[PDB]
Formats: sequence, structure tokens, C-alpha cells
Amino acid sequence: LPPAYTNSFTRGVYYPDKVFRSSVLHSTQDLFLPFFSNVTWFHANPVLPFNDGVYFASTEKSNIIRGWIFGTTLDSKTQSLLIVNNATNVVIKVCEFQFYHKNNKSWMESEFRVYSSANNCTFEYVSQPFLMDLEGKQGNFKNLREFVFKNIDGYFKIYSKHTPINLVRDLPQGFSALEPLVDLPIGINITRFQTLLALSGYYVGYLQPRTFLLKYNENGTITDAVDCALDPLSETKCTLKSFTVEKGIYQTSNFRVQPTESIVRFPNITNLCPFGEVFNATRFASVYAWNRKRISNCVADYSVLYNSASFSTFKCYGVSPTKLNDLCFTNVYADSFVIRGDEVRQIAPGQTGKIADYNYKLPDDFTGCVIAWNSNNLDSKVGGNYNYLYRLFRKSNLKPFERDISTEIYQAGSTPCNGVKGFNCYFPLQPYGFQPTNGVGYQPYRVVVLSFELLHAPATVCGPKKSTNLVKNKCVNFNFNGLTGTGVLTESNKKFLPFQQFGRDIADTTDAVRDPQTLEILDITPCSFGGVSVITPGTNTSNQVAVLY
Amino acid sequence: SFELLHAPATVCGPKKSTNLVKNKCVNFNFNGLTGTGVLTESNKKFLPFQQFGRDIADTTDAVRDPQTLEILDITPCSFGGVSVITPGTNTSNQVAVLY
Amino acid sequence: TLVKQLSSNFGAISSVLNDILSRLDKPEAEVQIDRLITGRLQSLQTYVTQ
Amino acid sequence: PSKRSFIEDLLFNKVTKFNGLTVL
Ligand SMILES: CC(=O)N[C@@H]1[C@@H](O)[C@H](O)[C@@H](CO)O[C@H]1O
Ligand SMILES: CC(=O)N[C@@H]1[C@@H](O)[C@H](O)[C@@H](CO)O[C@H]1O
Ligand SMILES: CC(=O)N[C@@H]1[C@@H](O)[C@H](O)[C@@H](CO)O[C@H]1O
Ligand SMILES: CC(=O)N[C@@H]1[C@@H](O)[C@H](O)[C@@H](CO)O[C@H]1O
Ligand SMILES: CC(=O)N[C@@H]1[C@@H](O)[C@H](O)[C@@H](CO)O[C@H]1O
Ligand SMILES: CC(=O)N[C@@H]1[C@@H](O)[C@H](O)[C@@H](CO)O[C@H]1O
Ligand SMILES: CC(=O)N[C@@H]1[C@@H](O)[C@H](O)[C@@H](CO)O[C@H]1O
Ligand SMILES: CC(=O)N[C@@H]1[C@@H](O)[C@H](O)[C@@H](CO)O[C@H]1O
Ligand SMILES: CC(=O)N[C@@H]1[C@@H](O)[C@H](O)[C@@H](CO)O[C@H]1O
Ligand SMILES: CC(=O)N[C@@H]1[C@@H](O)[C@H](O)[C@@H](CO)O[C@H]1O
Repeated sequence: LPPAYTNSFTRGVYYPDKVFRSSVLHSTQDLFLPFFSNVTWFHANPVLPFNDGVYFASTEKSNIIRGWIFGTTLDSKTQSLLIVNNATNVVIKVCEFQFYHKNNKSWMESEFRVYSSANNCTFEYVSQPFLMDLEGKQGNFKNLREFVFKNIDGYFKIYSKHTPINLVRDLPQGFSALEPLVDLPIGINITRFQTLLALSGYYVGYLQPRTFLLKYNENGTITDAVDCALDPLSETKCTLKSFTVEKGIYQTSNFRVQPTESIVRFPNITNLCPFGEVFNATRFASVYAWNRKRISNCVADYSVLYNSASFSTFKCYGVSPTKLNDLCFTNVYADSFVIRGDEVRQIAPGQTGKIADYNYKLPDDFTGCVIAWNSNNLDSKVGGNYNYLYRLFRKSNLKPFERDISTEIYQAGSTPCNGVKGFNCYFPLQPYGFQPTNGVGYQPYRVVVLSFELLHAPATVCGPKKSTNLVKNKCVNFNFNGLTGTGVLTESNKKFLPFQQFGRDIADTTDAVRDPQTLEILDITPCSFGGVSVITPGTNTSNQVAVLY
Repeated sequence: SFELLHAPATVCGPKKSTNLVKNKCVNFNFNGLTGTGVLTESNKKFLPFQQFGRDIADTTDAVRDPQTLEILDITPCSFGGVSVITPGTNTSNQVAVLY
Repeated sequence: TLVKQLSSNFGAISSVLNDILSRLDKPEAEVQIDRLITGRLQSLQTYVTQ
Repeated sequence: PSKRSFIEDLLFNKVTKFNGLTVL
């Protein structure tokens, strides 16, 4: 049946909550029908989309509007919500119905007179009828029933009002707020909407995220409203929390320019990080004398380490395990060593213990990650005991990333002399508690510590991120070797020194950046933001306004 | 998973109710809504679905009783302030008190 | 002074909001961001008062 | 047609890139 189009004007407002408020002006953000939205009229069973919620209105009676269907592509594979208006009551059921929308025989049976379902048992709700009639022509002539159907989070909500209107083949003028009719806590997915005519017409609109200013009277009811997104005047009324605006100029908002597109630039690095050489080294140093390896001028895939089996722990400090893949770094170090396995928590950046204090200490900030895995095999050989543990340093709290293998005598204070017993000679401890394939602390957890320098210096390690071209002379969202921001990129014409990568202004903020592939210098100019004010003669004079940017 | 909403409670703990006092400063709990004040007949026309009311400050002004469904206003108890009037201790030790 | 305060880093890992957000996940960034918000709000309130 | 008398010119001659900051 054919469509037609009209305008909502004022319709679609409802009480957003269950709170009594009187003689107040309350600003609320919810799904509402825009005051002047384009409403589609349908002749009176088409299937319409269901978005955030649906506005429905009609003057037809229950012998024409027998209910509604809400759900996803209707089949036995998905639950649908069936709302039927009977002569004496309303019946609402949720189930994997293929049909169940008949109960009215005439001529159309091709897609009807079928009752195939599954284990319904879902919110089989029965109550008073949603559609009430009037005393014929003794009313206002054609009662306009307004409904709002929402599906938000664990709820399907219905708001409505009967409010009889004067006869018209269009939507009426004037203000009326809808009240909650029923609230059904149904976990249903709704993407489509269909009316039940079992075959004059009806109106359908759609709700959008809007902020409305609602005016309540002394009796706690809504008598008016303002749509904040309608025009500059409504915006002014809303910012001033008033339905009346005095002559003058008001500051209501802030102008912004969107970049619409992004730019990603990296140096052409075709090398890959030697991670196999670290994690699959097969030869790991003791914590006493840990092995320090450096990584540079290559691409670092960390996802392959994080999203990987056989690791026991993967703890990142100062960075997320799922973000480091998109960051650029300089001088990445991989400290490779073996510990007893109950010392894993003792190599954290801020913890104490014989390892933290004597064998291997990290900085207090330490941006990086500690990665370790079982690897009980090979290392914990039966009869094999190969893990030097540094215990005696005379002092304590050695130093971040310092390796002390001096093997001096820990004079116990017993005497300022050389010797063995009472002298605690031999700084490392030879009683290695390997406990081959048994107990706890039997030397699981080969450890690799990744230390990163998050410097302004040219990246030496980049993630597997693909670059784009440049746009220039437009507001863009850019990323230059991890340096991000929004602005307009233009030729700087600045004489950068051969070693400089970017420039800064008097405020010490980024002013210009060198492109990693072309080595050209681009200025970064912030996009316009300004501010927005509205000029009005006053609402007691006219509703015409001027806008200043 | 719990929804800590203003909506009518659907799940309540095993807590025994009491009667109402009214016209006196009391420590009240209405379905988890707590505070101290004087409960009086509001004579307000709440809509059939509204559970409580609020003022211009968006603070609780009135509450619907879950058993009788009557609407009670909540009036803050007196707090004022106290000041002491004195002629000076070099004159007398008599003072007057203003509430 | 008002501008320079933007680079103060009020106990956060970085004075740059983008560097915090690009490095930390939601539940971690919120903490670092809140530190900057408090410091910047205090700095702006100081400016306005003066 | 910019004057501003001689003395005024002396006064004007003698006396002498944003993030959310504007000047009206
Ligand atoms: C809310 C809205 O967009 N309304 C416009 C209306 O102003 C315009 O006149 C009509 C085409 O004539 O198309 C509608 O969609
Ligand atoms: C007049 C009418 O439709 N009565 C309905 C009946 O059709 C439906 O099968 C039954 C389900 O419980 O509920 C009744 O109120
Ligand atoms: C087509 C159909 O609905 N089959 C239902 C299935 O959806 C349900 O999950 C299951 C019980 O768990 O019982 C089957 O008969
Ligand atoms: C037909 C359709 O879009 N179904 C989607 C479903 O796949 C998704 O899981 C759900 C949100 O959980 O939202 C529904 O609308
Ligand atoms: C602000 C307002 O409309 N107040 C009216 C009141 O004058 C009227 O007497 C009462 C019904 O008796 O209904 C209230 O809504
Ligand atoms: C960098 C590297 O090669 N890591 C290897 C991984 O590829 C392999 O799949 C796994 C088998 O357990 O052992 C890891 O040490
Ligand atoms: C200095 C420089 O990076 N030149 C790059 C080159 O490395 C890259 O291979 C090519 C595209 O394939 O584009 C050039 O501008
Ligand atoms: C100049 C003018 O129109 N003044 C109107 C006044 O006549 C009206 O009575 C009042 C509302 O009661 O609102 C004022 O803005
Ligand atoms: C609507 C309502 O709750 N009425 C309660 C009733 O449920 C309760 O059983 C009775 C005391 O036994 O007191 C009535 O006021
Ligand atoms: C009017 C009067 O009594 N003034 C007394 C003064 O005589 C006394 O010497 C002093 C303490 O030394 O305290 C003052 O309050």
C-alpha cells in the first residue's frame, strides 16, 4: 500500500522517567521524535525498519489496527515480539514464531493460518487493551492514538496517549506528552517493525538522540518543550533554561571543524624484529648475569607474542598489550634471563626481593613489558643445576638495569679480612633449587623484559602499520611516527637543521613536523574553533535570529 | 548483575517493615531510599506511574509509600544555627542564646 | 602561565592526552586523564580568579 | 583619515596559535 509524507511539528514527547516534577524546567537527553521530523504516512502490511525507537500514530480503530510485530527477520530461528489488541484485552508474547499473526480469516492465507513455534514461555503478558474507542461522533471525530516503542537495554517500553482530536487527514497541532503504558523487560533483538491490518492509514516516524527542555506545570504535567537541535533560537532557549529570551546576544556553543580523514606516515623500514632470537633463543642467561640485547631499524610485531600460546604471563607497564603494536619506539631492549619461577613478581618495577635488590632491578617508571613462560623442559634437567643467583652485594637496591658479576667477598663485619667461613665469600649462591620436574619454584618462567624508550628521537622500531599519502591544506587527523593530532598541514618553508625532526613554538607545543618519507617540513595549523553566539530581538518580538561565528 | 535504579524495586532483601509515624523527624527507608526528615501528607497529584517527586534542585521532595501508595512530602528537619549574646566577661557571666 | 600549565604533567605519565590514550587501555587511561583534568581545571580556576 | 592627533600618535606608538583561548 502507498506512502505519503508530513511533519510531526510537536508530537512525540513523552515522560522520560517516573519522577514527579512540578513548576520546573528540566533538560533531559533521551530518544525523541525531532519536533519537525519528516513523518511517513502509510495507506491501510509493509515491513519497516526499526532503529533506536519508533513513533506510531493513527486514528483507525482496533478492528483495523489489531496490533504490531517487532523483531529481526521473522523465522523459527529468532524470537519476535507479537502485540495483539483484542476486544477486551491485550496479549503480548515473545517467541520464535514463523507466523502466529493471523486469527482473522478472509482471503489472504499464503503467509498466514500457520502456528509454528518453539519453547515460547517468554513474557506472555496479558492486560487491558491499548486501543480505546469514543462514543462515535460525540467525541472530537477520529481519536488519534499515539504510541512510542523503544528498545534500549533489557527493556521494551511503550508510551501512549489517546487525546481525541478534531477531524483532519494530517497530524494535529498543539502539545501533548505521552505517558508510559507498559514496560516489558524483554531481552529481544528488534530490527524490523510491522503493523497488523489483516488486509485509512497510519503515521510512522523515528526517534533520534536529542536533548529536550521540558516545561512542567504546577500539577506535574508537561505543557511544553524545546528541541535543542532544531535551530539557533531553540539552542538559546535551552542554554538559558527558559522558554522566553530577552533582546540581546548570547553565547550558546562552540564551532568545530572535523578532519573527515586521517594521515599515517612512517619511514620505509622493511626489516623485522629479531624476536625469534630472543624468545626462541634456546640459550638463556642466568639472572646473575642477564643478557642485554638491543633492537632497532625494524618492524615490531607484538601481537604475535601477546596473542600466542605457551606464555604464562604478559604484563605491560605504561602501555596496553593491545596498543603497543601501534606505537613507535626507540632503542628497544630485550633482557633475557632465567629465574626460579617464584621470582616472577620480584622482577616488577617497584617490587623488592633478592632479585629486585641484587640480581635484576627495573626503574620505578619503566615503560615496557615483562614476558615469561614455563619452559620447564631443557633447563630443569635431572642432575642439571645452571642458574646463578646473586645474593650478596654488601649494599642493597643495586640499580635499575645494572649487572653485578664481580664475585667479591661479603664481609659480614666479623673481620676486615679475606677468607671463606665467616666471610660469606662468593657473592652468588650455588645451592640452586632446581627440583627437577617437581615442587614449585623448580625453574619455570624464562624471562624476557622489553624496555622501551618513548622519546622524541626518530623512531627506530615501528609497528606493522600501513602508511597513507599526504593531503595538505585541509584539516586532517595525522600520525607521524606516533606523533598524533588534528590540524592543517602546509609547507613550512622553515630552515630546519639536518638533524631536527620537528619544531615547537614559544608555548613549547608542536609547530611543525618532518615527514619520515619525504623529509619535507610541514607546519601544523590548528583548525578553526572560534565560538558561536546568537543575536535575537527577543521572543516577545519575533522568532528570527542571526548567528555570529 | 544488579540494576541500581530509581524504578520500583523488583527484588528486595529479607528486611522487616515498620509502620509510619508522620509529622515527626524520622530516619526513613523506602525501598532503599533513605534519609532523615518529617513525613507529611503531600496532597500532590502524582501520575499513576510516578514513585517519588523532586524539586528544582533535583533532590527528593516526596515519596510514594510502597504499601499504602499514599504520597508523603519530605521536609528537612530544623538545623538553623546557634549564636551567643554576651555583654562581655568583664561585665557579667550572663548570656542569651539565639536559635 | 595558563598555556604553559598544559605541559605540567600533574602526576600523570604524560602531559599529552593523546599519548595517554594511545598507550593505555580505558580503565588505566581514565586514571591518568583524571590527574590532568584536576590539574588543568585548578590551573584554569586560578587564572579566572586572578 | 586615521588621526588621532600628534600627541595621541605618540601614545599609540610607545605602548606595545591558541588552544581554547580567544580574544574578542
Ligand atoms: C525534517 C526535514 O528534513 N524536512 C524536509 C522538508 O523541509 C522538505 O521541504 C521536504 C522536501 O520538500 O523534505 C523533508 O525531509
Ligand atoms: C477476544 C479474544 O481475542 N480473546 C483472547 C483469545 O483470542 C486468546 O487466544 C486468549 C489467550 O490467552 O486471550 C483472550 O483474551
Ligand atoms: C527450532 C527450535 O526452537 N528448537 C529448540 C531450540 O531452540 C531450544 O534451544 C532447545 C532447548 O534448549 O529445544 C529445541 O526444540
Ligand atoms: C539481524 C541483526 O542485526 N541481529 C543483531 C544480532 O546479530 C546482534 O548480536 C544483536 C546485538 O547483540 O543485535 C541484533 O540486531
Ligand atoms: C496548572 C494547572 O493546570 N492547574 C490545574 C488546576 O487549575 C485545576 O483546578 C485542576 C483540576 O481541578 O487541574 C490542574 O492541572
Ligand atoms: C618467537 C618464537 O619463535 N616463539 C616460539 C613460537 O613461534 C612457537 O610456536 C612456540 C611453541 O611452543 O615456542 C615459542 O618460543
Ligand atoms: C627516502 C624515502 O623513504 N623514499 C621512499 C622510498 O623508501 C619508498 O620505497 C618509495 C615508495 O615505494 O617512496 C619514496 O618516497
Ligand atoms: C512587549 C511585550 O510583548 N511584552 C509581553 C507582555 O505583553 C506579556 O503580557 C508578557 C507575558 O505575560 O510577556 C511580555 O514579553
Ligand atoms: C496494597 C498493599 O500492600 N496492602 C497491604 C497488604 O499487602 C498487607 O498484606 C497488609 C498487612 O498484612 O497491609 C496492606 O496495607
Ligand atoms: C571595664 C573593665 O573592667 N576593664 C578591665 C580592666 O579594668 C582590667 O584591668 C583588665 C585586665 O587587666 O580587663 C578589662 O576588661
